[PDB]
Amino acid sequence: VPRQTVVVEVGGRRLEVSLPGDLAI
Amino acid sequence: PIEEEDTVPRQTVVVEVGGRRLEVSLPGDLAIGGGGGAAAPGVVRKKPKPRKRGGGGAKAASGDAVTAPMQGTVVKVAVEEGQEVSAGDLVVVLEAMKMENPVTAHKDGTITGLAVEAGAAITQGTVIAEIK
Amino acid sequence: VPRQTVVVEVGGRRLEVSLPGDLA
Amino acid sequence: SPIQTDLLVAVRDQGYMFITGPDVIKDVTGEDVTFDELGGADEQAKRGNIHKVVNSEAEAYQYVRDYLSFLPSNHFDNPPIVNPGMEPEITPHDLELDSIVPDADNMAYDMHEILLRIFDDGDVFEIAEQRGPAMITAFARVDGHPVGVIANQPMVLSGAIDNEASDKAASFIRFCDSYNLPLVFVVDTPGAMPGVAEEKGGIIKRGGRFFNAIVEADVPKVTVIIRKAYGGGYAVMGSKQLSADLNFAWPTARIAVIGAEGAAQLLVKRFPDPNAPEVQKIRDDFIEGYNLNMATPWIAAERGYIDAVIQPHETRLLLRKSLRLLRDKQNGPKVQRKHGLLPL
Amino acid sequence: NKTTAELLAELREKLELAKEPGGEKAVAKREKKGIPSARARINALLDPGSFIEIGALAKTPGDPNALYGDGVVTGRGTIDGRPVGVFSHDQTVFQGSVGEMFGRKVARLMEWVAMVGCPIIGINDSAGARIQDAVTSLAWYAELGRRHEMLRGLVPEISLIFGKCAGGAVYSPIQTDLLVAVRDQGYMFITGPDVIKDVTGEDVTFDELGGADEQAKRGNIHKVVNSEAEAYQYVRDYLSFLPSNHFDNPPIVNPGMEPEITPHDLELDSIVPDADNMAYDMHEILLRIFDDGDVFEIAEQRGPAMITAFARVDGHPVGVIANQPMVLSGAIDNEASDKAASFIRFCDSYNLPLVFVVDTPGAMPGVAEEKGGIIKRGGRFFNAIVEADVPKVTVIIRKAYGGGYAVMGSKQLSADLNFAWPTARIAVIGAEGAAQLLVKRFPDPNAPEVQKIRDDFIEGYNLNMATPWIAAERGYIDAVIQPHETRLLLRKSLRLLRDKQNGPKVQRKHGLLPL
Amino acid sequence: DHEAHIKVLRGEPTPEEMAALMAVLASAGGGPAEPVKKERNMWGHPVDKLRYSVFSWQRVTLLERTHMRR
Amino acid sequence: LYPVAIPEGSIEETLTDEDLELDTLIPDSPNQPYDMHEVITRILDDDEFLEVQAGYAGNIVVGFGRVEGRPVGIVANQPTQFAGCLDINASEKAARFIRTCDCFNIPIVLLVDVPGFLPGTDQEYNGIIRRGAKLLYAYGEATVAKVTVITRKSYGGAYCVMGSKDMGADVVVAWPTAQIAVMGASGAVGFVYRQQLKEAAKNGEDVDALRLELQQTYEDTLVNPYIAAERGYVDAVIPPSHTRGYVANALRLLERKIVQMPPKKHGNIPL
Amino acid sequence: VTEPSAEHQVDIHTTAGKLADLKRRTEETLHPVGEAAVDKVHAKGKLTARERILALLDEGSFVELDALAKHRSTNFGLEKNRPLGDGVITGYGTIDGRDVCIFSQDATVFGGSLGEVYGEKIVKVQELAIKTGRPLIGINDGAGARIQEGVVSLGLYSRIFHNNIKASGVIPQISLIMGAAAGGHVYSPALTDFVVMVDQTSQMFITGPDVIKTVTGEDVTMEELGGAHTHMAKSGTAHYVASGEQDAFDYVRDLLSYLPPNNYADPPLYPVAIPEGSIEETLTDEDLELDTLIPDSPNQPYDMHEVITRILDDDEFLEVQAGYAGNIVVGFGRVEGRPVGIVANQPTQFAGCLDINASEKAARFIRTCDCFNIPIVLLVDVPGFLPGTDQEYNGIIRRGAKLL
Ligand SMILES: CCC(=O)SCCNC(=O)CCNC(=O)[C@H](O)C(C)(C)COP(=O)(O)OP(=O)(O)OC[C@H]1O[C@@H](n2cnc3c(N)ncnc32)[C@H](O)[C@@H]1OP(=O)(O)O
Ligand SMILES: *C(=O)CCCC[C@@H]1SC[C@@H]2NC(=O)N[C@@H]21
Ligand SMILES: *C(=O)CCCC[C@@H]1SC[C@@H]2NC(=O)N[C@@H]21
Repeated sequence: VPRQTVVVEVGGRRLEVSLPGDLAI
Repeated sequence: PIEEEDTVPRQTVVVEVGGRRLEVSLPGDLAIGGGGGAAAPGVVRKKPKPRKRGGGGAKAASGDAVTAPMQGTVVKVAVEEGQEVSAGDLVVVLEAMKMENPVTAHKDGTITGLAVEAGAAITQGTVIAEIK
Repeated sequence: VPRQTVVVEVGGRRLEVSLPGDLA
Repeated sequence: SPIQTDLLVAVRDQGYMFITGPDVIKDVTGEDVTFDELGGADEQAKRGNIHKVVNSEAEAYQYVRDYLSFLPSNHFDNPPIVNPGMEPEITPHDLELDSIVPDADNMAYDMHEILLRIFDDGDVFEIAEQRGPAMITAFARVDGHPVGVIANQPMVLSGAIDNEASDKAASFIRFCDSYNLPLVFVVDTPGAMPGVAEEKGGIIKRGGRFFNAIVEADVPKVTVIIRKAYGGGYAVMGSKQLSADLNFAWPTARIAVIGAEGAAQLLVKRFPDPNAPEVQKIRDDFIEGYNLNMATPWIAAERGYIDAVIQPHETRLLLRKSLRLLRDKQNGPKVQRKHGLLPL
Repeated sequence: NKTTAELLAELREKLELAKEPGGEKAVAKREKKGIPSARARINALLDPGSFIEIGALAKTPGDPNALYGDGVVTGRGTIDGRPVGVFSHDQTVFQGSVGEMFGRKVARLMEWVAMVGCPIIGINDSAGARIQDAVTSLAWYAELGRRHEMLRGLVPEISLIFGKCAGGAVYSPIQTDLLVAVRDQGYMFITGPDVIKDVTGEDVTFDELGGADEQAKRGNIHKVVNSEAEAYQYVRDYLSFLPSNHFDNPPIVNPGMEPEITPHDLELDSIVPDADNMAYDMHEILLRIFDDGDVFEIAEQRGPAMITAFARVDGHPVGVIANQPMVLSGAIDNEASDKAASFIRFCDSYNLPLVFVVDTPGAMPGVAEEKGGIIKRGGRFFNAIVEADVPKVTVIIRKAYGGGYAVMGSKQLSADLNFAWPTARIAVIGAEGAAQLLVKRFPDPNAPEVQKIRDDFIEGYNLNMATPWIAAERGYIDAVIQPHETRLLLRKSLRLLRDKQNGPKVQRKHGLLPL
Repeated sequence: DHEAHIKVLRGEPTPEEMAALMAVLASAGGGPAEPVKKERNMWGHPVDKLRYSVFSWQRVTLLERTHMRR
Repeated sequence: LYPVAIPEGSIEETLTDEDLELDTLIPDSPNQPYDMHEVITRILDDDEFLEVQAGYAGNIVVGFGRVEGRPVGIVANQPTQFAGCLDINASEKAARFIRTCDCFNIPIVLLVDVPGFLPGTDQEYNGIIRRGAKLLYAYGEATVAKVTVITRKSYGGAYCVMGSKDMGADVVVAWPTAQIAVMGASGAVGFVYRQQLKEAAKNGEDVDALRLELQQTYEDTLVNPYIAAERGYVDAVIPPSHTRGYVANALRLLERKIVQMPPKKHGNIPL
Repeated sequence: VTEPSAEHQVDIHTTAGKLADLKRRTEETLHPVGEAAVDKVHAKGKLTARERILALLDEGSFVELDALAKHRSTNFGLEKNRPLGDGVITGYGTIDGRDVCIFSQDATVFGGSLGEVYGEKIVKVQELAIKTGRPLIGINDGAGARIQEGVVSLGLYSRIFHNNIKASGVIPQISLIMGAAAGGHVYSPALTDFVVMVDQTSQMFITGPDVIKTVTGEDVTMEELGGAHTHMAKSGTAHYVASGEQDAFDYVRDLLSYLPPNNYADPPLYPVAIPEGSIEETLTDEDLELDTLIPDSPNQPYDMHEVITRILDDDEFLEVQAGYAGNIVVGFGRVEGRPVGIVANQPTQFAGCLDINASEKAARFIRTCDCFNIPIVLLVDVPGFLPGTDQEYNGIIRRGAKLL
């Protein structure tokens, strides 16, 4: 399954958190 | 699994955070933040018991049998049926991985029903003799 | 709700992480 | 009142049981007896009146806690589920079972080597250990769900089912049925113990009670045969003909009416010249053929008396699968009535 | 193709053949041993001409040498006009060993009996393993053993031991409710003396290792007769007290005789001996407190200190558990306890009211009893008496001491109505036991001081403690009655208790016995 | 201290990446956080709709068992 | 239930002349039909028989009667129509009759002379499978007393449908003329001896004679009540005159069968 | 003496030797009649009975029973050929995490015909399924009874049919047809709840075309007589006609997803988000289209699938008997995760009029849903019953009362 991506900003930077599409948690 | 936490199932996932490749292990009951659904109506976690028989204090609880502690070959038999032996006396010597292991009497008494002879392959738990 | 503390192991070292308890 | 309860735990050298004391016995029958000989904890445990003997009251309490940890609170409730989902794949401990049965028949071995490996962990909680030591009745867990294990103990008296073993198994099976514990049979036995004392002690009626209990139980029943299953032993240790649900055998299994030796003497009582040389060779060849062709798992496998002949290391996960299939078993057509009758 | 008449004639000759499957060779051996055929036994048991045979033409599949019937005759008929299923071993076919069709026929008969709700009688003389297919014999031993559970507590099961039952053959009879054996002809044992000698070296004969009387004394056999005709008559008498199944009513025989006090009733006022230490025959009371002398005893030999029997009150069957002072002072021993427990459970299953006749000092003291398991057997007897749902009436004759009192239909153990004759003695222990407990405190048996003290204590104890009066005052018994009232009082009491409903009880899988 | 923790088996993230990862994971987590006890309501249960023979053992093992399980 | 004075003695001792007529009822030639009403009226009391749906699917006869005063439902194959073959209409007719009798506690007696199902593309297209399973379902579901009397033929799936022992028949008896087999001798030979018939074809032997010889052997060995009797599928092979006695005894004993199915809201009979 | 590796077998008198023997026998059960037969099946383009089971069930979940069974007949020289398993593979497993009991018939063993041990194995799994309250899946390919065995085959068929009747309405029963099912193999599928046939490679018929030709004179092929299309369009016996074996497995998995394991357990509910607000407030664009769906003139048809898809979740609708009696549409769907059974009139076929076939189709679908506690939604646009003398003569009254 295509990976899911999330855009986050911590302080003065922009990060992308990529996770497996079927992350069950 | 040795400790209580080792019993919890885990799933390992690959996470990229700012390019970095991280290899994150997640428990099956992670209550991170508001996440819940942990356990079940009657699920209890406890330290598992080792797959071993008790300990020395009950070396043979009314047990006359002498059992091979490991698989191997009986390379020597140091007793004969009807022989009296004392605790710590050598009973047999088993060769495993080309190393000798002595199996000794755990209690005082007469060797009865000796079941093995030199050169016989022996499996773990096999009854070598009964001390009565 | 109060904050919550998670413990994370990063290469064997323990690391605390405090988060808002309202994340969901 | 105590004898009506399900579990009696006595403290050694502190607990005794008897209807009549030694002084009154001396007055009436003149015979002389001590407290230990009459109703000592160990003596009562051997006789089967006491389920457990401990050295201290703290140990008794801990034994009680452990005993309850496998059980529900009543006939209707569910038991605790402990550590579900451990070791979901074959492990080296499972693989050790592939070479745990001695090569030479008639070589005794300890059944705990198998019991400690075919369940969730080493938490095999034995009950009534001193009674009929040829039989092990215990609690274990399969994927966290408690189960009652009835196993033969080849280490003691060849694993033959004697009077005390029969009664112990019968009572344990009825208790497990009452509290909805699935039953697991681990079979290595030549059957009933032959002898005049066994005959006079009620072997027939006790075997009948064991038959009755096994058939009466409504809980799931799974059998695993380790080596010998001869005659009455085969029948009572969860045979498919006595309403067992799933039956498995290790390739070391031997299913037959009687052992090769016994059949050999049954043959030799014809032309009975034990002093002749030829009869010895005839016996040896007969035994070889019997153990190659008759006392094996293959006849039962091909007739369907056993569901499958499995590799030993599959036992743990196979039990998990079988008991999961049998969670919601509903026993077949049964006529509700006051109660059943058992031989007593 | 053959004509219809030819087919019918062929069938007739085939059936005439199947009536003697083993042929002249085996018939000659059977007639030399001088034992009747299986069909002869069935026809002697059943009503004339009522037998309908099922599976007379069954054979082993794919076996060129199989013989019709496969070693068993199974069918149905009537005993005294009431339905019954019957099977009988035939030793002329494969020595009567258990084959596939043997087992299938018997299993189908058991299923038929469970379906119709009728008793089943099995005439056993040989059911050994089939040397050709011993594994099949094992499998079918197990199959029949399974099917007994359907019948346990549902319909009466009777076994007639007319031969040597050995090996796996014993597993089916032991499940049945009644076992009647012919004396020097029926045996029962797991292993034979030759095998016993081979394995353990002991020397033992058949009589020692499972003769009719030996097994009766051990409790595995309920009745020993001298002939098969006597066995059949015992079966008919036994069935005359019982319903066809768990649900139906039993026959009512001669209701309403002698509705007023009779000289036989008045003989009871003086039947108990004046002295306490004297024994007497409890049958002198059992033959007067019921409708007539039809007291049908079961397992006479097992525990001779206890009497288990059937009787009738106003034409209605009842079970009778009585103490026998004539034997071992009426003390309840291991065999007595188990006999009472088994009888109580059977009577409850078939809805027979229970009558307890109490004259007993209690459990028999002894190291032998302790080692034989007196505690669990007393526990089983407690459990059975309390589990029973049927009406319970107790009559105390002389002695009810300790556990004997508690277990012989005590009001505390759920008995419905309790009565005591004026000779009754209800106490924890007897006067002699209490006196010993008291005297052992003094230094020595210093006569005449010690003897005078013991005599005074015993006199006071028998006048004040071991009496019906404390129990009567506290309500432990419903009434102290003159002995001659017993028969009609039982009539009234059981007629009141006809439709007893027992509760509150929580329905569940089952109770648990001590085992 | 016997509880299962999150493990970063490989990699050495800095505090910023750790914070981002934990925030995202906490957001991903959800479901019943602290649910109330599930209310018992046996009204119209399927077991009650079945035809039972007057002498059926399922009247004990299925009907009574279902009604009494608690 | 009507009160009836049952004569005492055994079935043999209580045989009547009307019962003896059944001994010769069946024709000598298996290809020759007979009226099954002859059997029905000779086993029913006072020859009374209330037929249901007489003008429909004549290949099966269903109706009501009395045996010793007990009401009973007769389901019988009729050789005079389609050789007694089961078809869609017959299956549905008998199925609902059996279900009505089971609803109202009326035991059923089946009289079996059935060579199979009626071949036909029309049957297949109209649903002989789905609609013939209705009879199977009704019979298997019935818990009233169930008796089967096989007169001549019970072949194949028709055998399974018409009161087979394993489908729950309480009593099964077969007349000496019964013929219980997987199929007819001709098809059986043409299949089990394909090898030898093709060898004969190779060598030029008279296949049209070898086939008849083998068919005769097969008929003499297997087309009879005795193989089922050996397997226990037939409780007893009886003279035809014994039929009423056996039926009466079975119905008297099977008033209240202690039998049950698994609990359910209802069944899922094919429609 | 020493032996080359090819000939050596571990000493059978040892535990390792006995394990080796079990391995040899297990390997033999994979190709009970030789690898040539497996190759023939694959060349014909079909899956083996084992491959079918392994493809239907979850990976690694299959536990096989009676794998080493052999037949014990001696008639007509059968004893010379005793393949392992006797022609049927039986056991239990999981489908989407839920336990099921399964059997699959092997057409390479005596043509897949039923013998004594064959039937005994099937009876064993049927009893297990009834006892455990779990669905039973049967895969049917076989030439009726094994003729050499005799009436014992009929006895086993009777036992199997009786078990199907006992399980009717107690546990779901699904029958896949993946070959020529002849003789007695047709009746068990007819008694099971659902039937799935493969389009061109599966047939069902009681009597074969040869007998039909001999008796009636009609010429017909197996496909015409009992093909999947014949039993879908004409006899109304098949519930689904798959394009292939994988497609049939997919349909069976979807069917199981809507049904409970038994008649007293709770159904397989899905978690869904329920929008909060009134029904007026929570309207969607897809919902608004229903306001214009219906034509102005009453003579004009419309497709009822438009309503069905717009009211079911995710527009997913598993139709049943799609190619049969098109004037009524029956199938399974979910409403807020709850499985439901749809019964709807179809205006585009016969104006939506009820008739015999529609009545029977809808009636049995409703009775299945009720047996397994699945609520039903009826979409009604019906002008009456289809007029015609054929309807009356074929029993529109009697057979239409079934739906009622
Ligand atoms: C209830 C009573 C009944 O059902 S009577 C049984 C019905 N009789 C049938 O054979 C059904 C129709 N049979 C056939 O004509 C074909 O076998 C069908 C089913 C169409 C399959 O054809 P096809 O795939 O070409 O196979 P085939 O016949 O060429 O060869 C199949 C192999 O198996 C055998 N076989 C087949 N059916 C049976 C049977 N019922 N009993 C015993 N053996 C059977 C065939 O003889 C052949 O064996 P072989 O491989 O030639 O050694
Ligand atoms: C002759 O041997 C074959 C033709 C007759 C076959 C008959 S027709 C009616 C029955 N139904 C069937 O399938 N076979 C029987
Ligand atoms: C119009 O009303 C008369 C002809 C059409 C009648 C239609 S046909 C289908 C419906 N069924 C019925 O009886 N009338 C309706």
